[PDB]
Amino acid sequence: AAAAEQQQFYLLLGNLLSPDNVVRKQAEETYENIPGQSKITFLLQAIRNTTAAEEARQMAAVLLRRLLSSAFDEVYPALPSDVQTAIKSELLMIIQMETQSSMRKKVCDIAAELARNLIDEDGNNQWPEGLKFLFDSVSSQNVGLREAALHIFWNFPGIFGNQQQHYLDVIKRMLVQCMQDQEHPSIRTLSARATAAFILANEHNVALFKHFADLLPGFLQAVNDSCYQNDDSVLKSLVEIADTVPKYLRPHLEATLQLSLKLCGDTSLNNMQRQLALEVIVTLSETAAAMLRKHTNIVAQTIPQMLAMMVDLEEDEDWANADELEDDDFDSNAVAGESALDRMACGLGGKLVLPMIKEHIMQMLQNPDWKYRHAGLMALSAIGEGCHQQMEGILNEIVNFVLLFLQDPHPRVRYAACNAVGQMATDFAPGFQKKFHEKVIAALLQTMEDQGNQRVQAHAAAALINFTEDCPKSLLIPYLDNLVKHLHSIMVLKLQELIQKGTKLVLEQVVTSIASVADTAEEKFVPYYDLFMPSLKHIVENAVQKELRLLRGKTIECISLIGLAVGKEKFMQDASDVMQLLLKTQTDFNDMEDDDPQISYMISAWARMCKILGKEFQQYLPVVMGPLMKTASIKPEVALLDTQDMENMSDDDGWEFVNLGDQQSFGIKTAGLEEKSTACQMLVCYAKELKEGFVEYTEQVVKLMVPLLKFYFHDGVRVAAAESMPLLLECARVRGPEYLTQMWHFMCDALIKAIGTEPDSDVLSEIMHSFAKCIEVMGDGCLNNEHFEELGGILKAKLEEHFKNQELRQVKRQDEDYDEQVEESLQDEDDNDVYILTKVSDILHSIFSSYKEKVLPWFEQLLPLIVNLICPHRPWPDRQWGLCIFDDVIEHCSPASFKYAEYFLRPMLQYVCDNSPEVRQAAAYGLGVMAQYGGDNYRPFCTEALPLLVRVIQSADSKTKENVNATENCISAVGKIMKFKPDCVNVEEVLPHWLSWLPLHEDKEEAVQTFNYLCDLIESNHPIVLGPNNTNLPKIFSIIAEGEMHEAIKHEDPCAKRLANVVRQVQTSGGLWTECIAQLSPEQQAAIQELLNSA
Amino acid sequence: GGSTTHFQRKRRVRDNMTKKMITQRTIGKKKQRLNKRSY
Repeated sequence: AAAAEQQQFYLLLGNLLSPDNVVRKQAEETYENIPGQSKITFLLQAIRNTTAAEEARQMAAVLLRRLLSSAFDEVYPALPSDVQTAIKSELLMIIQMETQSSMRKKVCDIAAELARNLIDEDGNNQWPEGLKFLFDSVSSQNVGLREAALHIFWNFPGIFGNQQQHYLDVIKRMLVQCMQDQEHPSIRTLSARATAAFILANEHNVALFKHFADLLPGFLQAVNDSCYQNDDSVLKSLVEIADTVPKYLRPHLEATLQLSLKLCGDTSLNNMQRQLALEVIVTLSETAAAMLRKHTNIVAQTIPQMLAMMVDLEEDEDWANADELEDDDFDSNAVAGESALDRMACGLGGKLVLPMIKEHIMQMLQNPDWKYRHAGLMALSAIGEGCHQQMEGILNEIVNFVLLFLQDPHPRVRYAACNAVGQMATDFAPGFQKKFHEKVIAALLQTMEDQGNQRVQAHAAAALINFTEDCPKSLLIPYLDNLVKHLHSIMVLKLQELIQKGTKLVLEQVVTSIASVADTAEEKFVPYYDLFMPSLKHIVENAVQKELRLLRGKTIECISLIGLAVGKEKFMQDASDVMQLLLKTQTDFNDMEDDDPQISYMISAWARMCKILGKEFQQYLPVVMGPLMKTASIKPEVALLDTQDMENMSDDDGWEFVNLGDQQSFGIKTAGLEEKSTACQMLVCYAKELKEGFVEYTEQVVKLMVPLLKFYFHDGVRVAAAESMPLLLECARVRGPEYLTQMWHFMCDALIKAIGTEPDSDVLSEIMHSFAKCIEVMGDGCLNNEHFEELGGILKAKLEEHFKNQELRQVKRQDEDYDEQVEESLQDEDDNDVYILTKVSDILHSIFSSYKEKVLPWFEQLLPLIVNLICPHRPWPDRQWGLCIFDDVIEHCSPASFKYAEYFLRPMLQYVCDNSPEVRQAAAYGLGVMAQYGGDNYRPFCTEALPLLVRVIQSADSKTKENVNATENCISAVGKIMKFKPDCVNVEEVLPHWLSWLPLHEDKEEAVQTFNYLCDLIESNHPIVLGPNNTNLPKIFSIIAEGEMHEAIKHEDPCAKRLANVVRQVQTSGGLWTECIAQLSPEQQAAIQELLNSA
Repeated sequence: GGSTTHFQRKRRVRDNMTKKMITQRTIGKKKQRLNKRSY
C-alpha cells in the first residue's frame, strides 16, 4: 500500500514545514533510519508527483540532493542496475518536463550532484546520457530546457573526461550563443555565471584562458545588464574571477576596469552594488598589481570615486553623548571607501598612488563643509601605510597641517585629526616620534585637557597611547612630569564623574595611556607610583556591575603594567592587596562565555604578576592554572556545509565561511581564537619564567601543545606551541632522564611531522628552530632510526624545494608584467628561503653536535645537496650556509671527515678570497676549525691555508664595518693553526705579525680563544711575546687594555681571570708596572683597574 | 658552525599592551590564504 506511505511522507513533510522541537526530533528520528534505496525511490516519486504543495516538492528535492552529496557511497553501489537506470531516466524526465523555475533548478542541482558523484577513476563520465541530454538541451527552442542545461553546466563545470580533445569548441560556441539573445535576459545572466564558473574550475590553463578570451565582452555586457536589474549575481562572479584568475581578464582588462568605474559612479545602484564594483578594482590591485599598474588612468579616475564615498557622512546629533565604542558598520559608504583606499594604497604602492591623491587631499582639507575635511584627514590616515617610503620625506608639512586641525570649529574634524595623528604615529614609527615629539605631545595634551566634547578627549588619549607606545625611553623622560600631570588630574575628574554619572569612554583611554607611559618609562615611574595606585585600585574595587567589564580589565592591566615597570621592590607593599583583588575577580567573573572582555586581560595580568613575583608566585599557580588551561584548549566550532545550504544560514553570529571546491562550504567560528593564542603564549611565558617550578603542570601542557602544532586556524597558536617545546623539556628535566625521555617521545614525532608539512614559512622556521633547540637539550640518543629516516627525507625535500624555488622565481621573471615591485616581492621570497635554509643548518648543527661520528652514514644521503649548495655559480647566501654545514661536519664528525674532504676542502681553500664577507667568514672558520679538531690528517693543508689567510688579513679595507668580522675570523683561524699545529707554521715568523692584528672586539667567541692563546704564550715562556727582558710587555698590556671594552665578559669567565692574574702577575714590582702604564690613555688606566677589580 | 651564526631570530618582533583603539586592524579582506587547505 504505497498510498499510506505517501500520505505519511506528506504528513511528515508538512510537520517539517512548521516543526518546533517535538516533531523536529520525531521526524529526524523517523527519517534517519529509512532504507537508502527506499529513500531514493520515495524521493523520486515525491518529486515526480506534481499534486502536493510546492513546499513539499522543494523540501524533498533538497533532501535528495543532500542525501546524494552526503552518502552517495552507500545508496548507489551494490544495487541492481535496473534501479540505477530507472532513477537516471526519471531525473532526466523530471528535468525535461518541469515548468516552475525553482523546482527545475533544484532538480538540476540533484542531477549535477549525481553526475559529480558518478565520475570515478582517473576521470571519465559513466553517464553519457547526461552529456547527450545537456547538448540537445542547450541547442533547443524552449527556454526552460536551455536554463536547465546552463544550470547543470554551472553547478558542476566539468562534466567531461575529454573536454579538451573534442568538446572545447562546442562549449565555447554554446556559451557565446547563450550570451547573445535579446528576448530572454535570464539566459544571458546564467550563461555569464556558467562562463565564470567554467573558467574558475579550469585554473592553471593558459591555453584555455587564451582560447576563451573572446567571451569577455559578452560577460561584461551581461554583468552590466544584470547590475541594472537589482541582480549582482554576475558581479560576484567577476569579483571571484579577478580574485582567483586575473590573467583571464588580461585580453580586455581595460574594458573591465571602465565598466567597474561606471558601476562605481552610478548613484542609481544601491550601496552594495557600487561597493562590489569598487571591490573589482581593489581586488585586481591586491592580486595582480603588475597588470593594473600599466593602466594609471583607471587608478587616477577611481581615487576620486573612493574619496567621494567618504564624504557620505550622515549628520548625527547623537555623537558627542555616545559612551560606547559602537562598531563602525563595514557597510556604509565612508568605511568601505576608506578600507578600499587603504587596500589599494598598500597593493599598488605609494610611488603611484601618492602623486594623484596628495593634491586631492590638500584640496579637500580646505573645503568649508566639515565632511570634506573629515574625508581628507581619513584619507591621510588610510594611505599612511601603503605610501610609507614616499611619504617619509614629506612628513614635515603633512604633520604641520594635521596638527592645525586639532583646533577646529567642528568636533568631528578634530576627531579625524586625532585619528590621523595616531595612525601616522603607528605607521611611521619610530621616526615620527623623534622628529615631532615636541609638537605632537603638546598638541595632544592640550586637546585632551581642555575639551567640552567627550569623544575628542578619548580619541586624543588614544592618539597619545599610539604615540608613546613606540617612543624610545630616552626622549620621554623630559616629558614624564608633564604627562603625569595632565594624566592624573583628568583621571581624578573622570573618576569623580564615574561615581555620579555613568561615563567610562575617556576614563578607559586615560587608564590605558597611564599604563603605556609607565610601561615605556620602566623604573622612572617610581616617584609617580603613589599618584596612581590608590586611585586605580579604587576603580577595581568598584565597577563591579556589568557594562564596566572593559574598564575593570583595562584597570587591572594598568595595575599589572605599573607594577612590572616599578619592579618587585616597590610593588611589594600593595602586592598583597592587588593579589586579593585579582583573586576575588578571578573567583567572581568565572561564569561567563569565552568572549567576555575579562578573559584576555586577566590572563596577561596573571603572567605579568608571575614575572614580577618570580618564585614567590608559585603559591598562586593552582588558582591561575585552572582557567588558563580551560581557555587554552577550546575547540572552535567547525561545520562542513553545502554551498546551497550556506546561504540558508544567513544569521551570521560570527560564522566565517569559505567556498570550498566543487559546491561545498567550509565554516569556522572565529570566537575565542585570539583568546586561545593569548593563553598559549602565556603558557609559554609561564614555563619560561618558572622552569623547575612548572614540573607539576608539564605533562598537561605537553599533551595540550603537541596537538596544537597542527592547528591551521591560527598562526599564533602554532607558533606558541612550537616555542613551548624546549621550555617544557627544561621544566621536566628535574624529574630525571626517564621523564625527559617520556616527554621527548611525546614531542619528537609530532615535531618531525610538522616540519615537513607546515605551509607558512615563518611558522615553519619557528618549528625548525624549536626542534633544533630540543635536540640540543637531549644529546647522544634522542632520535630513533625511524626518526632519522623521516628527518633525512624531510630535509632532502626541503633542500630540493629551495633549489627548485630559484628556478621557479627565474621563470616568474621575464614575464609580460615585471617591474620593480615584483622584484621586491621576489627578493622577500628569497629572504624567506634563505631563512629556511638557516634553520635547516641549525637542525644539522644540533644533530652533529649531539651525535658526533655516529651520524655520517645518515649525512651521506644529504651530502649531494650540500655539495650543490657550494657550487661556484650559486648566490652567496647558499654558499655561505653550505660552508657552514661543512664546518659543522669538520668540527663534530672528525677525524672521520677526511672521507668527505674532497668535496669541500678545495672550495674552502678557494672561498677565503671571496668578495662576499659572509662566505669569507665561513671559509675562515672552516680553516680554523680544521686544525683544532682535524688531527694529523689535515696537516699539509694548513701550510697552504696560512699564506691565503695572511694575505686576506693584511689587505686594505679589512677593519671597515663589513669585512671586519671576516678579518677577525681569519685572525682566529691563524691563531688556532699556530697553536694546535705549530710544526708546519713557523710560529717564530708569524707570531710577531700576529701580535699586530690583535685584539678582537666584535667577535666574542673567537676573542676568548685568541686571548686564551695569548695567555698560554704568556704563561709559558719568552717566545715573541716577551723579548729582551720585558721591553715588549707594554704593547701586550696596551693590547689587553684596548680589548677590555665589553669583549672579555667581566662575569669571571675562565679566560678573563687568566688575563687578570697576568695583570696581577706583573703587579709585583713597581718599576715595570709604572713604565708599562705611563704610556696608556686614562681610559686604558680605568680599564686596567676595572679588569683587576672584576677578577 | 660558529655558534653565534646559529639560532639568530633576526626576522622576528614582539609587543605588549593589547587593544590600541586607533589602529588599522579593520582588515576585512587581505591576508586571505586559507592555511586550512585540507579535506
